[PDB]
Amino acid sequence: STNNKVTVIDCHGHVLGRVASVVAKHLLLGQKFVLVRCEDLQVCGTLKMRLVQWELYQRKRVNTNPTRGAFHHRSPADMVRKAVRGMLPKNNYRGKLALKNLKCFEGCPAPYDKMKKSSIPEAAAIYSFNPTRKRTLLGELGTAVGWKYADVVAKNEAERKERAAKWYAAKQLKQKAVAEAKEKILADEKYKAKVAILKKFGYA
Amino acid sequence: KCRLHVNAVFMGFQRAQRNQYPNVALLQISGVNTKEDTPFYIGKRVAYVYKVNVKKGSNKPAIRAIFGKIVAPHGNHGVVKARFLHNLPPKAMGQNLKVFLYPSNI
Amino acid sequence: VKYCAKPVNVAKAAQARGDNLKVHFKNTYETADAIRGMKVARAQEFLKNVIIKKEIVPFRKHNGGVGRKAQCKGLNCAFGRWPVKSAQFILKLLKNAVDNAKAKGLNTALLTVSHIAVQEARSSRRRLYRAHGSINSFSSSPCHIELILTEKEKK
Amino acid sequence: IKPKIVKKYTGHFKRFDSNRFLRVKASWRVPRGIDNRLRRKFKGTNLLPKIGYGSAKATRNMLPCGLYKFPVRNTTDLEMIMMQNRKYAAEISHAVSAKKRQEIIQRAKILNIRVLNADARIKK
Amino acid sequence: SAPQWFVPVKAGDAKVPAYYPTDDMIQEQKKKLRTRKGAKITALDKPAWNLEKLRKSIVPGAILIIVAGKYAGKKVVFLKQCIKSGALIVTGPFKINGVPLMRINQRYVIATSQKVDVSKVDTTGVDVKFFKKIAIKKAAFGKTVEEDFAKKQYEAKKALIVEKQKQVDESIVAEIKKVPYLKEYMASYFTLKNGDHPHLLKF
RNA sequence: GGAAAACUUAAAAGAACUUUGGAAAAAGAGUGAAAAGAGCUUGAAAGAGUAAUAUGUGAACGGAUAAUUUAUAAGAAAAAU
RNA sequence: AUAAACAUACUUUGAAUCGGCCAAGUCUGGUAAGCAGGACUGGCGAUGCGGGAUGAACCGAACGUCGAGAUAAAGUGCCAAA
RNA sequence: AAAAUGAAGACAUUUUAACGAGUAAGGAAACGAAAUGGCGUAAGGACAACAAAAGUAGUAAAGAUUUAAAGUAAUUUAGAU
Repeated sequence: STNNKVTVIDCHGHVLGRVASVVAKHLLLGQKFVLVRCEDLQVCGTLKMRLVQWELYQRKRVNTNPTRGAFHHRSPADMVRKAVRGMLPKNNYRGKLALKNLKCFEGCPAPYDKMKKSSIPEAAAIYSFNPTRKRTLLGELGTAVGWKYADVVAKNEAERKERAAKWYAAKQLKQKAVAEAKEKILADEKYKAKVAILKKFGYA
Repeated sequence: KCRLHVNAVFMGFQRAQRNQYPNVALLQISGVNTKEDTPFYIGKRVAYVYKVNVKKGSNKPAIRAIFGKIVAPHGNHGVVKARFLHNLPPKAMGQNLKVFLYPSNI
Repeated sequence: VKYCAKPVNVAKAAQARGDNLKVHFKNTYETADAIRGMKVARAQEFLKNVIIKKEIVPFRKHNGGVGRKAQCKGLNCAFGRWPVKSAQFILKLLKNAVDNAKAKGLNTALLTVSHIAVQEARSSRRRLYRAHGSINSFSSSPCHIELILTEKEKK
Repeated sequence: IKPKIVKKYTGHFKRFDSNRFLRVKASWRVPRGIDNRLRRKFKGTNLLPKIGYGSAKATRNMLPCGLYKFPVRNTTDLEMIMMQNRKYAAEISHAVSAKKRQEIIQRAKILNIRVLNADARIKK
Repeated sequence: SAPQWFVPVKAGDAKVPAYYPTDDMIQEQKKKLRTRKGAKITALDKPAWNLEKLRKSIVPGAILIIVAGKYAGKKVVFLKQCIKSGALIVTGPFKINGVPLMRINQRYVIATSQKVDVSKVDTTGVDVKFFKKIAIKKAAFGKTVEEDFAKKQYEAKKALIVEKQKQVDESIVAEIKKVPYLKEYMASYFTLKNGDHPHLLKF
């Protein structure tokens, strides 16, 4: 068949490199990925160490023309695209097509905010990290290097949390009534024949 | 009408670091996560069904297929080897194939 | 010198040619490319504007050092010129072919320049006296031109 | 009956650098240079004619129809293969006129011999 | 006598050598191509040597799922095995599934655990003669052209015997309706939903 | 001291009159078996022009493997008893 | 003890060659050298193939044209098969 | 390499077994079980429709452009113009 649905990865509480490696392999396998909240990814090392690595990264630049040189993107959604692009084939149609099916956003935009989010267990920071090891959110590092839109995102996420709070509360009310209504159908005597079948296989 | 197959991903050909042997193709069957689940699929049918935008002046079908069989497992992650009548086009890498339920042994 | 192509219907076509014309090939090759496919009436108007420098001839292939002009917008070419001598020579061949069509009995208002091809010709040599007692070649670039006019009809 | 004629290499062994220079023709010549990329059998460029490429002895020089070619110049030259019409196929030479071709084409029908130039020099 | 390689043919008055006989004494022989003998016809009771061995799961009265061919996903009842072809004679009762009496090779079926059994199914006919009788053959090569309408009339003629022999359905249909939900099971297609991995699926 | 340059056709029958053009020429017309049309037997490659087809981000070309399109291409006999 | 009959012993005529280079559980002169010069063996030259990203010499292993398998050096987060 | 067969088949016989990298360099011709096997250019002497009109050719040679076929290859063969 054809994979038209989009796998949505919640990049909250994940490792930057280990998310990219799993995403890069599955991009070559034809899947379509959209990684939301690519600014909440974590990297090893304190903020001071991350800045030293960044300042070394900023050094690489074409001497005769810095406009031809390496472009040092500072947005975390571009710090993940760079990480993913490194793990994909270079200079062939296979690599370009695989990268064409990837997106990061700094939050959850309009179409992807109501989609089923997935997770990559290999890339979870709670499994691959000593808890005492100090990390750094990609959003926090982005602000320190010149990413201006860090506080715009914090405003949008705050309004997304509060809008999902009322939707969840209303849904929990309906689901409780539906659950209790079903218990009345299960206890009903007209549905006794069907209930015995469910009890036989443990569904009830 | 009904789903009678398991979608499989044409990962690539059986290769080495700097070589490639397009006689054997590697597939990833959806749901097989270890080499101990592959023995069921050894010998089943596999088809690469694709669509060609034919013209109104041609009797060539708009839907074609290349058929093959799964012959052996490949590593401890449930990747298989499949031999087809005609080697799959590398333009079809990352596409979905069909793993049928026949020839059945049940 | 034969013709590159023959007309489909010889009864509804007119021909004209010139051999060893003393006009630059590269200039006349680019001019002929511009008037290819247009009606005879439109072509004679286009070639007259080129003479008085009111419409451009885009120099598409031979554009080494050819300066840019303001009339070359929309032709996918940034370079063009106004070759007068090549435009005049084609104007005399287009007139000759039209008179051939009238004698045949075709409607001049329907003819289009279906086929027009320019080919290289034999050059003539001259001396250019360089420094340190040298002599060089000062060679012409003549050309042959063939023209065929056919009536336009629906298919 | 017809055996399965198997060819080990259906391409052509082109000369080295024949694609780059028009003075070097495509007829094969083994490179004798001291630093030649091909005669050293590098990766990518290691395609040379060798005796191992030869086809099976049973089906060598056999036309796809399953018969061996046999050139004939006149009707008499057909009588040399009339006993072996299941093995040989006639072949009218390129210089045989159209008049002599009709006699060869007609006679081979009498003797039941397959002619491969049956559609040559046919009139308008 | 003539040599083995000499097959004289007629000459249309064209020039012939001295040794070639004149056509008045030349008699043409029709070209012969076929050389193999067709299969011999044996007793209706005795089975062919080329008889496949059925799997132990496939026993008469079982319910099978057809995973390939025209009736892919349909469920049928296995009556008996055709001894002359090794194919299974299954009826997916036409009053329920719409699958008629047909022969399907044993490799395109899955033998489910669910069983309907049913003896006394009245299989007096339903053999090599019957299937060959109702098969729709082509219009050959020399038998005129007869496009389009030839295939339609074959179905109309074979319809009366095809429908008549479906009398086998009388008893299995009655037994199918006895078990609760069994009618719905056969009347529906078999589909692989989400989470049914075939290496884990057991029937 | 010291070159280069052979070939129309069987026969010049080497167009001959009309229109366009200052003229050279062109288009008809005509000769001839055939323009082979005098830069004349045939007429290659390098270099161009026209037509048809196809492709495209800092070289191009080659090879193995398939897919698409096009082309080539295999038959008139015939079962059991 | 083991191996050896397409074994063994050769005879005649003749080609090319005697600028070499590398490695090291080696040595000499030198502070040292990708330096200069030697003993033993193996290689490169004359040599492709798999690995070390790339490399005349390193490691595995030397090549008629192909199919199927078990391997060697070495590897199994992605580029990259595991 | 060894066995078997051997006036003529034919594919330079049949079978079995081992082997096949390579610069400089060598392996002239002939040699029936052949002491390497072949392709091409030009000229000379023969042979080429076996029954007294005996290779092809104005019913289109050589040459040129291409399309296909045979050969591992050098190259050969045929169609169309």
